[PDB]
Amino acid sequence: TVPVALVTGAAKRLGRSIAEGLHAEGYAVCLHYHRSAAEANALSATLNARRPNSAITVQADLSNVATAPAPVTLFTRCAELVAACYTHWGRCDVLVNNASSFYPTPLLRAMETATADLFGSNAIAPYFLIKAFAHRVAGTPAKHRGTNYSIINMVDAMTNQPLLGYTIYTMAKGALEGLTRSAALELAPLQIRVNGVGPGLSVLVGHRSKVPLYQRDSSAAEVSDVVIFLCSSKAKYITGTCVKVDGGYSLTRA
Amino acid sequence: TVPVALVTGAAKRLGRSIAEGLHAEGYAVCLHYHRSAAEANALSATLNARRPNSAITVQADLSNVATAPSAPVTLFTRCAELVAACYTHWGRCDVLVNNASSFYPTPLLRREAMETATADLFGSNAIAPYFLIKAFAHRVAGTPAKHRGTNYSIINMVDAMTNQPLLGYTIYTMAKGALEGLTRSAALELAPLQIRVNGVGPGLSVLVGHRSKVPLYQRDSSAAEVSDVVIFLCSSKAKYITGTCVKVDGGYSLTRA
Amino acid sequence: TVPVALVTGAAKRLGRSIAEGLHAEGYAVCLHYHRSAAEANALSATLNARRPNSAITVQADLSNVATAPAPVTLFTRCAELVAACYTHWGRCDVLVNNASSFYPTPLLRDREAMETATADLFGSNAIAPYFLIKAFAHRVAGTPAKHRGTNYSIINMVDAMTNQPLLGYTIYTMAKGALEGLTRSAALELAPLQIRVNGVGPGLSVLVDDMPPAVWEGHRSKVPLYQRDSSAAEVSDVVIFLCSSKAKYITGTCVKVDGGYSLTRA
Amino acid sequence: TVPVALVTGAAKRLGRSIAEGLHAEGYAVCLHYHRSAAEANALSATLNARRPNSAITVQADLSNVATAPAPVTLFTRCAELVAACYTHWGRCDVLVNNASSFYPTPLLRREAMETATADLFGSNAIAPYFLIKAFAHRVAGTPAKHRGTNYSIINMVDAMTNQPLLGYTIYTMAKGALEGLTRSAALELAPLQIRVNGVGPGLSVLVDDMPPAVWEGHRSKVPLYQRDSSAAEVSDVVIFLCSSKAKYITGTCVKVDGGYSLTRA
Ligand SMILES: NC(=O)C1=CN([C@@H]2O[C@H](COP(=O)(O)OP(=O)(O)OC[C@H]3O[C@@H](n4cnc5c(N)ncnc54)[C@H](OP(=O)(O)O)[C@@H]3O)[C@@H](O)[C@H]2O)C=CC1
Ligand SMILES: NC(=O)C1=CN([C@@H]2O[C@H](COP(=O)(O)OP(=O)(O)OC[C@H]3O[C@@H](n4cnc5c(N)ncnc54)[C@H](OP(=O)(O)O)[C@@H]3O)[C@@H](O)[C@H]2O)C=CC1
Ligand SMILES: NC(=O)C1=CN([C@@H]2O[C@H](COP(=O)(O)OP(=O)(O)OC[C@H]3O[C@@H](n4cnc5c(N)ncnc54)[C@H](OP(=O)(O)O)[C@@H]3O)[C@@H](O)[C@H]2O)C=CC1
Ligand SMILES: NC(=O)C1=CN([C@@H]2O[C@H](COP(=O)(O)OP(=O)(O)OC[C@H]3O[C@@H](n4cnc5c(N)ncnc54)[C@H](OP(=O)(O)O)[C@@H]3O)[C@@H](O)[C@H]2O)C=CC1
Ligand SMILES: O=C1C[C@H](c2ccc(O)c(O)c2)Oc2ccc(O)cc21
Ligand SMILES: O=C1C[C@H](c2ccc(O)c(O)c2)Oc2ccc(O)cc21
Ligand SMILES: O=C1C[C@H](c2ccc(O)c(O)c2)Oc2ccc(O)cc21
Ligand SMILES: O=C1C[C@H](c2ccc(O)c(O)c2)Oc2ccc(O)cc21
Repeated sequence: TVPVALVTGAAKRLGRSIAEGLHAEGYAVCLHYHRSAAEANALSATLNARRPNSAITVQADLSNVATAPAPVTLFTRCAELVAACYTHWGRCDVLVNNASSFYPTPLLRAMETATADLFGSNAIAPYFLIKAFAHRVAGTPAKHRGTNYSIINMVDAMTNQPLLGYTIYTMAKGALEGLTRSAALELAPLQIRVNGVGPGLSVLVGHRSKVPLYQRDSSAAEVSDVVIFLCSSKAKYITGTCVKVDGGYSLTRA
Repeated sequence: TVPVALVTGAAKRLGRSIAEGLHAEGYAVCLHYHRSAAEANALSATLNARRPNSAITVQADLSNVATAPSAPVTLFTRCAELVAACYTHWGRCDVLVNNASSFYPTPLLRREAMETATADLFGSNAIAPYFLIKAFAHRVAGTPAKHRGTNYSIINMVDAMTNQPLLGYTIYTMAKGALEGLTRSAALELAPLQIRVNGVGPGLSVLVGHRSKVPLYQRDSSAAEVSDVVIFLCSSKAKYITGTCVKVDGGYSLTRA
Repeated sequence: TVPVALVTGAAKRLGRSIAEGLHAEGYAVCLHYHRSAAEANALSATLNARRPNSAITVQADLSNVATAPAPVTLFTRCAELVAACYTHWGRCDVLVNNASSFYPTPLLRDREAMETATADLFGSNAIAPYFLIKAFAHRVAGTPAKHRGTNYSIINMVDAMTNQPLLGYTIYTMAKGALEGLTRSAALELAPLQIRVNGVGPGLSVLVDDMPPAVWEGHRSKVPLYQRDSSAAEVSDVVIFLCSSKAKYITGTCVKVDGGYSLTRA
Repeated sequence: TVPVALVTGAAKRLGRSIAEGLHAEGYAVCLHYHRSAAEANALSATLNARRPNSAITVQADLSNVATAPAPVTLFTRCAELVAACYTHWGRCDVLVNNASSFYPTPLLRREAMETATADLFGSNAIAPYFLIKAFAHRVAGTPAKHRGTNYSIINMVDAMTNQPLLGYTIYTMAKGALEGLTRSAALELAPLQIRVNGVGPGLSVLVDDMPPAVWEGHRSKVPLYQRDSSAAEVSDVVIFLCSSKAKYITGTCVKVDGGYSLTRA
């Protein structure tokens, strides 16, 4: 029988690679997107042409704001993301919190949008998603649960060496790290594993020559393959961990 | 000549110990409070009686919500206003201690309650500290270099034990994680203005069971056992220290179940 | 043509499981052992049965002491372990530093004990891996570039729980700390040769039941995920993954395999 | 009556400043040295002039080798360093493991080999272990009514060893070991109220023997102050962790690095 993965920010780049890698392992994939509707749908078309009934796409803004229909809260929109898996395939085995906004929030020379957007997508939405994922599992009768529940948070290998001017983003990745550890401890009784993967420089649009390994940013596969392994039954003893995929970049000093 | 400290959640417990310790070094202290008006004002009375015009108190809800006034007033404005209060009253703000921290369960395993918890926990512990630091920094940057103080220090109160999370406290644990990130990012970016940014993480302090589990002394800390560390990190002897965290937990993070 | 793995302490438990997992991927394996000669030979028969000439065994004390021949240093014993791979199969692609001694060295209450403990605990957990990495790297550097393999990888078996020290095990915990510094230092310095160096740190894995059963049950019950120790495979599969081409951007890291044990507090 | 501090590598640089700082708080100081006899002796002269019988000097090689006789072990040499405090003043309250060897051991290219491992691992990790063990033994053997009331051990570790200096593998491993000792000793020695902490400099009193451009180069990399630290900028932190105000702190490391560890290449 066929497991289901929910992948946020799945339309392009690492999220796409993650969805493709999970698809190749036999997963049906729910492809979340925000603005990249055409890329999400083209992705879904490729994958459904490969195996019918193996991809859907769902839209949501994961910023921490109310949207239009009572206003719709982020919590609700997160619970509905997970509900789309259960509605279409009756299960949700893997969650990958990949979607992320990333832009400067300088301390030294509006703010309310940056805060909602950078914290929502990077931290608050992952928490609501993990909470909805777990409620669904706890509400499944023990005999009917899957046997390999796995949540991956995409964190950042370099946030201990902060990028100058990216405070809110760096704070939100730090919160997402605390989510990995607290969610791994609390959800262990349900056998839901929760882990982090931290890219260094991946698929850049010249820090890249500073990467000790190969002196380049990584490909998308070089990160997504790690995510796929941590979701595999071979990784069943791994929880509350964080795997850097950074080519040694976090080893460098100015 | 007299430096000024702003201490959030200053009315009781570690915040009061911190404001007392800074006061003892000669600081004037702005005592921020939320609901503890009576406790804050009693503290300010004591300090003012000891040294006239050495304490004020200022009220603010550091939850990430709008509050009642034109338009409603955002967290950002209330945070700027706290820093402004020190500049208004005393012409300076040398030290900021981000101590205010709302703490209660947010279980993942079983909502008006969760919008509230998110705003309150993610606010007091992480978002308000960010806007406070930004307002602190704006001020210094806007002060002519010749008139700047010589010892700017920001202290974030974090948690020695959040790498070993307390079961059921996810949002609070996330918010302390964000606050650790703020310490390292602000330390790097504010270094050109010589503004130092460090963390102090208590383990168990002034508990109101696990106390027996602390390797050193088998008890929680007193308030001064934490606040003395804060005061050291704000002293000129600590001027090469930035971007770092000091645990004050009597070895509790060393323990495994 | 067939890649080669050296696995120290490979006779039993996790080192055996590592050697088997690498053999299953198609590596030829040099199984190092110290006193478990019968177990190493047994395992070597099994692998050589699945696939002829794909396992050998080599004996070495990896304690930081000179042995009987002029006297033989630890360094020389480590260079010879790596040489054995090259002599027999013309290459060494993978090194797994797994061999480890582990016993109490209390700070609080014969100096023979104290002496030999330091040499044995540091040698096997830290100094031999240093020399082994040095020898592995000198060989790769000494290979004409055209003839180099395309996936060199060193795994160092660390401990997920050494930041929460086991009471009474100071020297062991210090040695594991040196071994984490070796991972980071060797990763940085060997990056130009495309040699990845990563850590795997098992928490409670194949716990020997050699005390009252309440103590074995009590230990296991503390692990958040499954309330048990791991199987050997649950660790060795991570080792295998990190040596595979799909891990080729991963270096200088440490993967904990601990069921969330390091998330706990007393 | 007067508390006693044992400082290793006390003769120059940070160890000298730690010794002076502790002395300035009223400590008697046992000044350990290996080659810098003239410096150690001058320091003891200064401290003894300031306060009679407040300093002594003791010489020991802290490399993990046996020395000139039956050979003397690094273990015995460390117990005797502790015993000198007890023989002269009857106590030892503070131990600062400051002595340190630091030089390349490249992975990529005879008695230079074996001597490097012994010297780098000895000074930075194994001698700190035997010193802590001796220090602990002496406290456990003291009747509780005669115990000091503020025992503190400080290990000098390195803020930057997680971003390893290229070519310095043995050194970086030795400091990793010493961080392990901080955490395991703090756990084990907590029942005797002996606190065990680390202080990690980044770039402190950077030595002058390179071209000025290269010296200014290194310094300019530190976010805070674009300079290396003074010796007192590190030693003040050491002294604060030894003070009774720090009595709830154990098993922790304090970085004194001007934010150098927050950088990336
Ligand atoms: N690539 C790199 O070098 C690094 C990546 N990372 C982390 O790895 C993960 C993936 O990286 P990468 O593939 O580069 O990610 P991208 O920066 O390409 O962003 C991923 C997706 O996030 C979605 N997203 C952004 N904001 C929101 C929002 N408010 N609501 C909903 N979705 C949103 C976007 O979806 P849409 O396009 O549909 O609008 C976007 O495609 C991220 O979590 C990132 O933080 C960390 C360090 C370095
Ligand atoms: N005590 C301990 O053992 C531990 C403490 N810590 C940290 O140390 C610091 C001090 O601890 P402790 O003294 O026990 O702190 P408290 O738990 O007593 O909290 C301090 C003050 O924070 C203020 N506060 C709470 N919510 C808000 C809000 N929404 N807006 C404004 N202010 C608010 C309250 O002010 P008022 O009373 O005026 O409403 C409260 O008095 C905190 O940052 C805490 O997280 C970390 C781990 C353990
Ligand atoms: N199992 C666990 O719970 C944990 C394991 N680890 C680490 O994982 C690795 C594997 O664990 P595990 O399988 O339990 O290991 P073991 O304790 O079973 O020991 C591994 C092997 O190391 C070899 N060894 C010991 N001392 C020496 C020496 N002086 N010279 C050469 N070889 C030596 C022994 O070989 P021989 O039998 O041939 O003498 C032994 O079989 C080790 O590095 C360990 O420290 C870390 C934390 C927990
Ligand atoms: N300065 C810096 O920027 C940094 C310093 N540190 C750490 O801080 C501490 C103090 O630093 P610093 O003042 O620079 O230290 P030094 O490099 O100046 O060394 C201090 C003393 O160690 C002694 N020593 C060296 N080898 C041996 C040995 N085999 N046995 C006995 N003693 C020995 C020497 O004593 P003698 O002269 O008497 O021979 C030397 O003066 C050290 O632990 C260092 O590792 C860490 C990172 C950066
Ligand atoms: O593509 C990037 C590079 C960008 C980056 C660029 C340069 C760096 O040195 C560095 O650490 C990170 O990091 C990201 C963080 C979030 C995200 O969604 C995308 C990226
Ligand atoms: O008083 C406490 C104890 C409480 C606590 C209690 C028990 C623990 O094991 C632990 O880690 C933490 O932590 C706090 C966190 C924030 C705060 O504002 C107050 C406290
Ligand atoms: O087999 C074990 C379990 C043992 C162990 C692991 C975790 C514990 O809490 C504990 O009490 C004991 O740790 C080891 C360390 C090194 C080693 O080579 C083997 C082991
Ligand atoms: O003097 C130094 C500076 C030196 C140093 C520190 C930071 C650097 O970037 C660098 O290149 C060199 O580190 C040391 C380590 C041990 C020691 O005993 C002394 C020193």
